[PDB]
Amino acid sequence: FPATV
Amino acid sequence: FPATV
Amino acid sequence: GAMGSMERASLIQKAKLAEQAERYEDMAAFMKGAVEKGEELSCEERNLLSVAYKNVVGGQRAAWRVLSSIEQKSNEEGSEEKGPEVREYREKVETELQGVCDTVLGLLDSHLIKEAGDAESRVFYLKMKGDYYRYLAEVATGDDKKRIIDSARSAYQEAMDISKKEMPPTNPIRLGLALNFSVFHYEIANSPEEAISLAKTTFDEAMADLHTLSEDSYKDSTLIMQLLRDNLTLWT
Amino acid sequence: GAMGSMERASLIQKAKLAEQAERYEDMAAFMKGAVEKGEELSCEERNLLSVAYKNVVGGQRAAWRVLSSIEQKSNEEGSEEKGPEVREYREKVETELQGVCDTVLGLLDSHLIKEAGDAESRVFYLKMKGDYYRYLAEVATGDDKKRIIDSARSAYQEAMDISKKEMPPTNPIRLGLALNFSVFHYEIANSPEEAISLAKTTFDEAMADLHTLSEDSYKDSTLIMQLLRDNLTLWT
Ligand SMILES: *CC(=O)NCC1CCN(C(=O)C(C)(C)Oc2ccc(Cl)cc2)CC1
Ligand SMILES: *CC(=O)NCC1CCN(C(=O)C(C)(C)Oc2ccc(Cl)cc2)CC1
Ligand SMILES: [Mg+2]
Ligand SMILES: [Mg+2]
Ligand SMILES: [Mg+2]
Ligand SMILES: [Mg+2]
Ligand SMILES: [Mg+2]
Ligand SMILES: [Mg+2]
Repeated sequence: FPATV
Repeated sequence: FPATV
Repeated sequence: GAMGSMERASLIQKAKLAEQAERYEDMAAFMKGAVEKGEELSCEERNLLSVAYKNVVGGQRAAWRVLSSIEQKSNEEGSEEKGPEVREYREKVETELQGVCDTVLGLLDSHLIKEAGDAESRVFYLKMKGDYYRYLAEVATGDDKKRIIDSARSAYQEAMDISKKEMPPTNPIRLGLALNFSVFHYEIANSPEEAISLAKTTFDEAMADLHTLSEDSYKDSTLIMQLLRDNLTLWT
Repeated sequence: GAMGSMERASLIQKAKLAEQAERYEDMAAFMKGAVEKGEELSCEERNLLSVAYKNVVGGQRAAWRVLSSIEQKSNEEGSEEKGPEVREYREKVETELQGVCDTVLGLLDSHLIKEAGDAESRVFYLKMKGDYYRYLAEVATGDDKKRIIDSARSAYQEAMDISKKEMPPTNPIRLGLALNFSVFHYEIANSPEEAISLAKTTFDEAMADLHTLSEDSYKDSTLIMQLLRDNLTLWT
């Protein structure tokens, strides 16, 4: 899964 | 803290 | 609201304690109570709100993915019929997740966004609106899936437009917004080229403005820039 | 009970799914529903029950300790008065913890223990009874603290007596019971010598019986023996 903030 | 199961 | 009798300051204090204790459900409930007092939130308070719900929904999303994977396998050829239980339990978790998303969207609509005039607050809330519609999109399979996706897109786009006009390219809210909208493109909108373009342009424009920053601001910006790079590495 | 309309088998199935998803509150609720069907639990089912509540209460205990530490610091000389919020929130978490303990004790009393005739089931449940009174003891500060402690001791002692008569010294339930009763002595009963004696004797008697075991049984026993050794190392 890609990074989110 | 000591181990418990 | 069960928090209606507690002081705003006490709710904030307890949200901070709950964070220290990793009691994110409690933290979220306290912050919901604080919002419902009706006063605008400071920067610190906005962060408490976002941290709390991010942790709550993050756990729900992880569980939903476990359960959806099991369900998927159950529907492969040669899988033994095990009855309705996997679907029912995935539905339960899904409904609770949607409920959390609706609660957050409700707070933003009543009335956080409309009272947020400064760019930093308005962009922060609109990013959240995009994020929680994105989480709704992740589990959407029906007639409204398109409209949910468009709701996410529209919120992100308004945030982007304001952030480009009003904030420097190294601003951590602007960076984190771009990071997440890029993921929206890749994972939700089936637009990997758009995702990659966005992450690259955002990274490069931030790089060029790093020279203007203090050591502390530099740390904050470069941390998010590394997340953009991590995604780009994943996608290329 | 909200689980009253769900099949026993469906509750068990869902407890297993909840475990896979790390949804321990759900897992515990499903297992509570299963117990309340009124049938005895198999070994696998007893383990689902114990895993679920151990995880739930384990999280509550960790949070309670964070909050109690903060509260302790607030009551040191030179600490600024911050109002009732830390005490109130520690109380909230404490009450929820006590509630979970009371729920588990309730299940054991109605009617798991009285229907458990085989040594392995009766010892398993009595160990749980000791453990959940121990958790109550950890937060007890009042008039009943002695009686809570004695309740834990009495349950552990009955379990010990049965386990010594009826199970081999390498039996993992017997080992885990001894491990926990040893911790009860050290941490609750202010009896570190008793704790150390118990852990040592249990370890040595298990060592001597390892030769009788299959490779698989050997793995299970030696794992718990290592926990006894770890405690002894901590305490000496
Ligand atoms: C009120 C305010 O300015 N909040 C934003 C800050 C930005 C930096 N924060 C972070 O934790 C990191 C992960 C470095 O970056 C973020 C987090 C959250 C968002 Cl929305 C953007 C960037 C603390 C909150
Ligand atoms: C029904 C039954 O026999 N349950 C007990 C087993 C013993 C081994 N288990 C374990 O996970 C380890 C940690 C190795 O040891 C334990 C766990 C729990 C207890 Cl109460 C004692 C020992 C699986 C359950
Ligand atoms: Mg007031
Ligand atoms: Mg649904
Ligand atoms: Mg562009
Ligand atoms: Mg039936
Ligand atoms: Mg109390
Ligand atoms: Mg002895």
